[PDB]
Amino acid sequence: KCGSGIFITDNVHTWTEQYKFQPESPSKLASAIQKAHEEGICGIRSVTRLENLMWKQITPELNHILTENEVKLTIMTGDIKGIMQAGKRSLRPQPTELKYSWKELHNHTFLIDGPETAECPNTNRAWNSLEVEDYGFGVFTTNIWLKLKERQDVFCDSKLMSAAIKDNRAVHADMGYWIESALNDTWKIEKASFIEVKSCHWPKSHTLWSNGVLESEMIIPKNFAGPVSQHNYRPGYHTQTAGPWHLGRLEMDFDFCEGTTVVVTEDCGNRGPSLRTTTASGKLITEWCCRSCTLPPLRYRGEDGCWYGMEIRPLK
Amino acid sequence: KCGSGIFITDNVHTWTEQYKFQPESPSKLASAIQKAHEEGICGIRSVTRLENLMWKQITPELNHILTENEVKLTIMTGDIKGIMQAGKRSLRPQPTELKYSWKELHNHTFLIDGPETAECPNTNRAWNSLEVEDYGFGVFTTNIWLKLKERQDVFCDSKLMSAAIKDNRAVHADMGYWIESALNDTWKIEKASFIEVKSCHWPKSHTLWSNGVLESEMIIPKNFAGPVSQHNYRPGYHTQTAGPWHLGRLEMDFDFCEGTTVVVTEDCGNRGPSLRTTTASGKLITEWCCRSCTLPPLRYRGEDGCWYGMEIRPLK
Amino acid sequence: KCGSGIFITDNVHTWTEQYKFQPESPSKLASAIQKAHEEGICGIRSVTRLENLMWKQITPELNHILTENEVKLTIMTGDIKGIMQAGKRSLRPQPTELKYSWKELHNHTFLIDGPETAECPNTNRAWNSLEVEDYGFGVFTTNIWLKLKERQDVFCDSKLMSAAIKDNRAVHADMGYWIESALNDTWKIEKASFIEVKSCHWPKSHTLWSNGVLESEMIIPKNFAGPVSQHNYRPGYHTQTAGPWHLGRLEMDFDFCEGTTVVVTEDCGNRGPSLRTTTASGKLITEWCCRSCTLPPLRYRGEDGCWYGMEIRPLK
Amino acid sequence: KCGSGIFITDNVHTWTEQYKFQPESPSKLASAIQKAHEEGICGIRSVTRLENLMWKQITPELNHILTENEVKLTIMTGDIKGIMQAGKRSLRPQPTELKYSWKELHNHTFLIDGPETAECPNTNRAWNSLEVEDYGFGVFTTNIWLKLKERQDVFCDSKLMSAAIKDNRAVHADMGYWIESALNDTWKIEKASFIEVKSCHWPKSHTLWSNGVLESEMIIPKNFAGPVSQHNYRPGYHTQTAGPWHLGRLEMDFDFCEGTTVVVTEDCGNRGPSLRTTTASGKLITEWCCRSCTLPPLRYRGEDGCWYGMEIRPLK
Repeated sequence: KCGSGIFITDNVHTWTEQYKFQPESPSKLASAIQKAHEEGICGIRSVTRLENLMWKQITPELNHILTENEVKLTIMTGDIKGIMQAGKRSLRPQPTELKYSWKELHNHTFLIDGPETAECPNTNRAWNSLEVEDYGFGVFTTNIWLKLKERQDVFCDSKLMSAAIKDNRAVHADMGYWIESALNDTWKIEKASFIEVKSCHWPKSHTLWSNGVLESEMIIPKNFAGPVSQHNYRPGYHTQTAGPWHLGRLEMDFDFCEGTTVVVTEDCGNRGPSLRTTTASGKLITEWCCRSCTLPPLRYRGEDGCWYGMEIRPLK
Repeated sequence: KCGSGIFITDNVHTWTEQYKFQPESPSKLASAIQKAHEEGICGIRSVTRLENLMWKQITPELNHILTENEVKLTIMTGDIKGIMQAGKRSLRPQPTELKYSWKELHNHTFLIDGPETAECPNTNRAWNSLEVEDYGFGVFTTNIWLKLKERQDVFCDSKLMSAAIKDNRAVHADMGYWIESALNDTWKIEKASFIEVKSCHWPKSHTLWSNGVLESEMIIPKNFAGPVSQHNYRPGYHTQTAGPWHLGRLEMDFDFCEGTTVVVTEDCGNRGPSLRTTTASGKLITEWCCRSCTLPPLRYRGEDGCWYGMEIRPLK
Repeated sequence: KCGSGIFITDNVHTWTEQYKFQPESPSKLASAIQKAHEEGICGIRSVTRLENLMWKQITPELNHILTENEVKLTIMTGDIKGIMQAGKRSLRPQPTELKYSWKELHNHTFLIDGPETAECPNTNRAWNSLEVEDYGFGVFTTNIWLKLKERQDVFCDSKLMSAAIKDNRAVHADMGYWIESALNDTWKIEKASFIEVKSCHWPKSHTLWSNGVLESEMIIPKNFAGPVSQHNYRPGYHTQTAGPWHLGRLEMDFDFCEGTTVVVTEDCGNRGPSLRTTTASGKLITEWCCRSCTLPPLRYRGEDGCWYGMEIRPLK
Repeated sequence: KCGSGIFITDNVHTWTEQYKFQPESPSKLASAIQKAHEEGICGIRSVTRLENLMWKQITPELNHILTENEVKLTIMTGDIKGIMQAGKRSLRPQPTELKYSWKELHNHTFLIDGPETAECPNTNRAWNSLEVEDYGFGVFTTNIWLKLKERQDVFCDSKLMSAAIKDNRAVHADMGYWIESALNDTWKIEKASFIEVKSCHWPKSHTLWSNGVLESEMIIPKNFAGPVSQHNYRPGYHTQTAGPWHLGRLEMDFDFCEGTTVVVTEDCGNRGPSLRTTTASGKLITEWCCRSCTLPPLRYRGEDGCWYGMEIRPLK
């Protein structure tokens, strides 16, 4: 009989850990580092948080398994501090290697993601090189996956992504971002969950209404993977370039923060970098104004106090 | 604790019946027809199949409940024959009415959807007037719903619609259309299920990659609600303007029809209207050629035999 | 990484049509009838509604394709009228056949489902013989499926079934039955959807709390596939043996029917067969009493008016 | 229109963290401990892992906020080491309290879950006292929840549970347990995921086929929350009472561990406590026998090497 048919559900993959990358075995990757090191590369800064974990998970192996190939170097991991900036280089295969598939530290230093930007510039660090392909299938081990990007690219991973819309709401999904929008009378952004900030450009292939979108009228800037959509719009708002992105995990919501309220005026100044966490004396500013805002204003919530959108400045 | 969170599944609403529209009670609707009839309107042709059913489900009521308001007219329903064309008019509130909320046929004739295009032109028939709003909630009775469109519009319903994508496939969903696309190496259309053909324009708010889309490089023409997307692309193809849309229920697939095969050549002519159901003698044409096609070609499947895309013509 | 994992959703398969059974091709089935006819079998009465449709869908073929095997007989289908009773016989393979896989009506009559119980007794009709196995996979055509039951059995089909529970509610699912229960303070039945009534016994392998269940304390009797569960319990209630099961499609709900109310008393009589659709004069009985009931009482809703549970009788 | 309807999906809640219990505010709970302490109670050992985390998450508050009520004591948290045994007492409200809703350590010791069984016996520790009710709704903060159990009970929490079955497989779900069974020809257990081991009895309200189940023919013993079901059966097997439950996180699978194979014989001895992780010399035993087993045998997998079921013993 018939029958159309119809299926598919999405998504069930928020805040998971994750992630490893062996396989792909460090054989090809380590040989790439050796051939990259002689090319003058110095550091690696990850494009995703789990990528930084995968380096940290496998780094002691490359500390010695690379030395098993009579080549000497040292690699040390670091920590995560938002924003997770972008490197200006990448490494490519080069699939030829001379080593054994499963068969330190006096030499020069090859950096790994760490708060040491003053040591080596981002212009001398590879970025967004290794990524799925292949897949995440199928026993939660990925996968064998994490193939090398043949072509230099700025877009994020195209595999672990999602976007959907059903009659009241549209969401954009990846490992970290959970931008969500709703429809009261006009489609507009409602809430979003941020757990990191990646500088990779959001890919058009997983957006909605990607027509006539103004880069200056967004909510989340494109440079921090802001989806090109009308769902990134909101009346009386503009891009949050100077927002508190340096914080690690964030939250998007239209509301009033605790003990504070905002009055719509016109004497209030123009946009400016966010504030309110915290006052030097530990106090707060109960007064708040915004010129072209729209109540409820944008509050910033995370592993900290409160911040407000750049349209919101204190009266005094 | 936290918590993101994450939910939502879609979709579960293919080939359902459906559909009624009372409530909204025929009180306001019937009074609108009475005020529309004195405005020179003659016919109604539905924008969706279920709308035609709703007329057929409620038509005997307006045959007499309208006469209870000392106004006389006659309305007769018809049948469905693809394509379900579009009327060039609409009716609008006008919310003032003088009748009773629940408290023929000698006069002039007000037409209803039926195969009688030679009687009254489509330019004298209302179209795409009544639609949800409000909703479908919540006991499968809609809803109270089916409010009047204040503004004349060409886009289809924005409520009962859906679209999604998850790491391998993207689909566009409504009551009837089930356009689906996949990713082997480049994103392209794979299959689609057609059960009617509505002339309402597909709205951009539920599409994907709606940038740089060429109206001449689609698969499904925009005039028959072809989503503006790269997922409507396919290499070596163009728009199916002259396809066998007159058939009621269709099927999109890249394959070879039974007992036939296609050889890629260059002497084969250019595109032309589809064929192969059936030969005047009941035979078939085993030979097939296409100039700029790409195997497997486009076959048309439905409540009939086989048809091929316009790029596919017989050698002889 | 890890990873548990976790998936599965259920269900999306209510009120679907469905259903065909070719394949399995009528080759083996028809030969079985021919060998069954010489065994003295006379009638066929389906165990599911869709089975009756499958007979009706394929019956003209066996009217003549059986005659192609130089054996003559006649078969006529009928209609569906609740309840869909059970036959006391069945047909079994016997896989040997002498005919062609795809290569009337003067002789005796082999009855099929029809309101002709006075003609041939149910004790001379086969029942619950053909069923899935194999499956419903995978293009909505089943399947090839509908294999013969090697062993005589009374339980319903074990393939197309479902049951689940998640923190507030438990449901039992098949093609037609949608028994549902909830938890306010003690687990109890809340609502159920009936679209047919099959006499096959509900299988224990898809129930819940199948311990210490009293056959006299159910809501839906076992003989009409009442799941053996505590979720079939309700305080102050018993089995609905004499309910209005003769109606085709039903509805289970705890509420008051329109224009009527029930007062809890003790002078009211004991249980008795249901009523209230309709009064001989077309009226209703606004007064209602029940001895050991519990408000809200059980109302019967369907393609008819209202009926009440046997615990509910009029005061006069 | 109609409409049945049909919905519900399950589950999406594996390996989450979780969990906090404020609210309910420690006001009532702390006063309960103070009144419990004068009743001779000594320690607390949690029934779930997240409960132990909840104690660890809130313990410093009760270290001092209890002292704010001019009563002095000390509470020290510990660690988790399987199995998470059961205490023989509980604490009950007693809702009367004299303190302030949000307005150490010289005194006696009130113990908390930790590897100190030699200090205070489990017979002098409360267990399975606090649990949801109320709910987990609705911002991932629960909830306000964690109400006191009015009645002493041995069953686990009834709220955060799940069980389902759909045409090929049945699963039992809670925070940690993911017992799963399938159907090849007879229903039998296939795989299960264990991340803790709780001594609370599995509740019958969320099982399947809870009839005629023999406590000696299960796979997972009832004392460690083994669902009473036929899905806990397996031919040629019995209960895993003496299994390696002392390990924290486990895995159920029918397979052969790496580098080892099992031969079915009869000279092999009877059942015995599991082994094979590891040999005193770090070796393995490639030879394996089992009297009444059935290939593939039961392997134990987790944060360790391999173990085999009690039916499997070495030949030598």
